[PDB]
Amino acid sequence: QGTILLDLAPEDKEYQSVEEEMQSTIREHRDGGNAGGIFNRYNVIRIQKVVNKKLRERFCHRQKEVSEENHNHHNERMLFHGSPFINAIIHKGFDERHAYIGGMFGAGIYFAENSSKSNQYVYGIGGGTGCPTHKDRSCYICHRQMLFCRVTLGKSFLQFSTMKMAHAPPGHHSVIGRPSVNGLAYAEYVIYRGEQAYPEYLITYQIMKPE
Ligand SMILES: O=C(CCc1nc2ccccc2c(=O)[nH]1)Nc1ccc(-c2nnc(-c3ccccc3)o2)cc1
Ligand SMILES: [Zn+2]
Repeated sequence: QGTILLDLAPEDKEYQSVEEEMQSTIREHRDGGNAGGIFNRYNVIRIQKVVNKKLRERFCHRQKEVSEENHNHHNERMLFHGSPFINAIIHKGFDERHAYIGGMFGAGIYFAENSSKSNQYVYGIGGGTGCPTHKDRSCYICHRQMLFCRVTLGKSFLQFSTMKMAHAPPGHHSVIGRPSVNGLAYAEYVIYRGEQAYPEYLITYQIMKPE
């Protein structure tokens, strides 16, 4: 078999937990919404738990390698990811060959702890041309998708400034861009190996027009 998508009932704590994590990390972006659209609340249409035997094996297999190199601590973490490649990701997993080379920290796979940051990328860099059907970045109609993943960070190379890497720095397994006055408002997590992230949950949703 391949990937199985398990519907989480909205009355379930698991579903409830994901949503609150998603709804609760919304924030104002210095962009003004141009990228991800104006809203301060989402409408969750549904959340499905991605199940894939092979994807799990590679992630887990990679998980203990990082542990070997990080004092038996893989330092896992739940983070959001958004891009126009979600449907491929939940079937084939994260593949760094499709990593974003224009990234702040190099050709890696980017995650955020603020659902609103990943939302800016759902339709492409800087929001691209908005939704496929209406070509609107702030569309309140079309259904969007972002992931809430398990991310194996291992030993993270902490950095403030832009520095494009192809791979994690020696002895490290990830890069954490930290907030800087003339820099990042908020932190972003980067990995250079796809199998160090599992696309746990697939959230289908809509941003909501203000009140
Ligand atoms: O990470 C990015 C850039 C967009 C992005 N940037 C951020 C920057 C700071 C904080 C959070 C984010 C973020 O959520 N997304 N894009 C991206 C695009 C595709 C991938 C990908 N991984 N596997 C595939 C794949 C696999 C099989 C077939 C086709 C594609 O694509 C990974 C990352
Ligand atoms: Zn639309």
